[PDB]
Amino acid sequence: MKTVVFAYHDMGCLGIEALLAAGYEISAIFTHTDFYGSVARLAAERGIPVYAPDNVNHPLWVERIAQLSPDVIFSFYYRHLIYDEILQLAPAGAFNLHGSLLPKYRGRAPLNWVLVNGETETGVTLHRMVKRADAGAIVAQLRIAIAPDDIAITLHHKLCHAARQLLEQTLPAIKHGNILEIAQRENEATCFGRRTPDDSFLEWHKPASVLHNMVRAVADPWPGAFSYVGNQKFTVWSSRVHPHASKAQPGSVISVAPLLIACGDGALEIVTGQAGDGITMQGSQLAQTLGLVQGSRL
Ligand SMILES: Nc1nc(=O)c2c([nH]1)NC[C@@H](CNc1ccc(C(=O)N[C@@H](CCC(=O)O)C(=O)O)cc1)N2C=O
Ligand SMILES: O=c1ccn([C@@H]2O[C@H](COP(=O)(O)O)[C@@H](O)[C@H]2O)c(=O)[nH]1
Repeated sequence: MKTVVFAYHDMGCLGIEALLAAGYEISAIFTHTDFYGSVARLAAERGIPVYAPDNVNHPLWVERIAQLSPDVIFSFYYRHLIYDEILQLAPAGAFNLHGSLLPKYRGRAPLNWVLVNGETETGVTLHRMVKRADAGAIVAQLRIAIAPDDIAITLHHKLCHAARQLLEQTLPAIKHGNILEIAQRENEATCFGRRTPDDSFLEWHKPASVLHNMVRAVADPWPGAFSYVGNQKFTVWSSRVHPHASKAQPGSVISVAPLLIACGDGALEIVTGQAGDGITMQGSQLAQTLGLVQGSRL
């Protein structure tokens, strides 16, 4: 079974590895220009031609892919929609690996959004690729738990592990044409967009648990959840929830050692953070750096 693969980052690398282990012949990999593994370096080491056009949806790339005669196409965290002109070239179709429990969390950054939203489970889905992103029939799915202390990077690794398992289990079935698919239930679908560093703003009126989830969702090496002291941005890199009710106004500094901020329900301890583009520091030092005192209002 011959394939053309669209791949990026760690999911891209493990998808390529899984295909090679399952005995697929990879004729070409399409990727993007740049902590993640490099699909291009993997392709190069494996002797596979690799290409990173900004937009693969060009007549000449369509023609080129056609000339490679793929049986099947895979996408493993390729970022750009691939037009029907390309997808229809492969007689056995096209499959994508998405990092959520479709039909929930279609779209961008499902790793981060499930954390933002306080989910206790997520998963990986392999589905047929169709014109609408993340919307085609499901062929395999694997559910995993999100632990209360998971952060983006730790959940990322768990999703990668799950993807490897799912692919190892499923790729042989595709190769042999055993491949039941079930349509997604559109009434159950949810979809999320690209996140910017700004979508990680901490709003202190929210429950401490919700703010904690935001901190986890974009913890290092993601860009971090943030607030301000006047013109001074600061990032909360790690936190802990103090569930006890405070009579303090949301955003009030309850204490500076440890740095504890009243929320809409409970309080949030800022365990580590940074002021602006300065270095990471413990919360008590951050408090001093920012000029906060007990009773300061954020
Ligand atoms: N045909 C096809 N189907 C897919 O499911 C699929 C591909 N291609 N290619 C790789 C990838 C692309 N996934 C996505 C996911 C979301 C958007 C999206 O919502 N785009 C918005 C907003 C701008 C943006 O985020 O790019 C839009 O209005 O198009 C696009 C592509 N993908 C499966 O992962
Ligand atoms: O919750 C998120 C998820 C991603 N990004 C940004 O989205 C881009 C895509 O990230 P990759 O998807 O991590 O490249 C990067 O600039 C990344 O920092 C955020 O700001 N917040």
